Amino acid sequence: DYNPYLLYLK
Amino acid sequence: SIEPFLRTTPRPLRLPDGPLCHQRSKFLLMDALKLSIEDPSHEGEGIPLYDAIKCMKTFFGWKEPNIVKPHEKGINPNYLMAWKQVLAELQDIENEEKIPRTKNMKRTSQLKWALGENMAPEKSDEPEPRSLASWVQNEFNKACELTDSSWIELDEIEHIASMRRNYFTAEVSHCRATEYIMKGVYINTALLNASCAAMDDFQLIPMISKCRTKEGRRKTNLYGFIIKGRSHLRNDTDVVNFVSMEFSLTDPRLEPHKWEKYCVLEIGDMLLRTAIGQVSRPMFLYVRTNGTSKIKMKWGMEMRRCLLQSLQQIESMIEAESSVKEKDMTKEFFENKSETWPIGESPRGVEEGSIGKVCRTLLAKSVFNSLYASPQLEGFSAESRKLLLIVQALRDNLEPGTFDLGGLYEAIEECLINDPWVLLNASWFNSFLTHALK
Repeated sequence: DYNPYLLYLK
Repeated sequence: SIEPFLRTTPRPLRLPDGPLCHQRSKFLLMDALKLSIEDPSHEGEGIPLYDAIKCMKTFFGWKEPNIVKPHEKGINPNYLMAWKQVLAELQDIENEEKIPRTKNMKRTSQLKWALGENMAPEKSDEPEPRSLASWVQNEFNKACELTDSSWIELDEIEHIASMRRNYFTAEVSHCRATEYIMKGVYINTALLNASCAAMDDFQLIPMISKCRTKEGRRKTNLYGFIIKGRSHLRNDTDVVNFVSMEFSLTDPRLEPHKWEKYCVLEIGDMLLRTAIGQVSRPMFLYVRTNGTSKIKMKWGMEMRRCLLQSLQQIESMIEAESSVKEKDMTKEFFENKSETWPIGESPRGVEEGSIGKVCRTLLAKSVFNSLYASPQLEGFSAESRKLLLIVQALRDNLEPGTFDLGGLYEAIEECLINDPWVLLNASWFNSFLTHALK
């Protein structure tokens, strides 16, 4: 599943 | 620092319980089906109704239409009669030497019911809470994926910027979200122009897009038809009602909650390839009444903005890592494909992805913000940003002020009622939160 909020982890 | 047991750990957002949410897009997304023709060389844009008829003749399995999934809150024979009237009026168009640029339909009892009665010449709200259905994530995933076709056209014929736009464009030109932009631009252009030019008439509007095959050859696509209702649009908030009639191979019985607003007709037999070989499968027509406004149609005509706005977000990401390494990483990011980003998840945990997957995910998010635009989204976006900043600061061991966290959660959770897109964004935030403060 794509989840753009996960970019904030990097 | 205060004792660790006194430090406040942000809790998950609470999503409301209720019946599974239903599709509320202005047109079909993953479920659409295209009947397509290969454009003549140097064609341009044809007459929409002429292209529509040509596209329909590429399908060899038309049959007598029947209702197979009633609209619970509708007069289902009126939907079936509306479709038969569209076919009868296309036949009348076919019987004339000259195909017109626009078509006004007969205002029959079925269309008056679906669209409304005559009026003298002038001198979203659904309140109940709904639960998040799996189809929203599934739609988003499909939007992030690549198509066989290119949706962005080249132009008439600074190293960094040029190289960035070209790298980004190469990554999103075939992206399903880019199909949704061009589909949205075309249909909102046709509906707004008809809304302004033929205010009293029920106009038959083909739903059309254009793309280029892998072979660089031009295709015209037909998704179905819209019938425009009465459209005296004085202010930019005034509603034009329309009837949408959309081809699909999706069996509506799999996800009844998704299709609550629709009547589904079976209109044809499609020969399909499967591992075992050839099979006959039904072609469906998804029919619903819907509505839009001048301001929403203007936004739809502007959907190419999503490409600039998502490029902006990629540019910023290349800017930050170009500062640290003091060497602009543009080529290496798109070329190396060795650097990864946290872009997906499964029960197994976070999934790392190429810059291409990041380009397509951010485009898809911008495009879904436009397709499912709502006041609740604007509120959720503003308030959720404030919480994300607190979570980032906590993750970095910075001790941000938490005394007003209670009022922030109230303002976010106020936005979580029944919107499928806002509810997915809230679920996404929760997943990030579990990973952020592990």
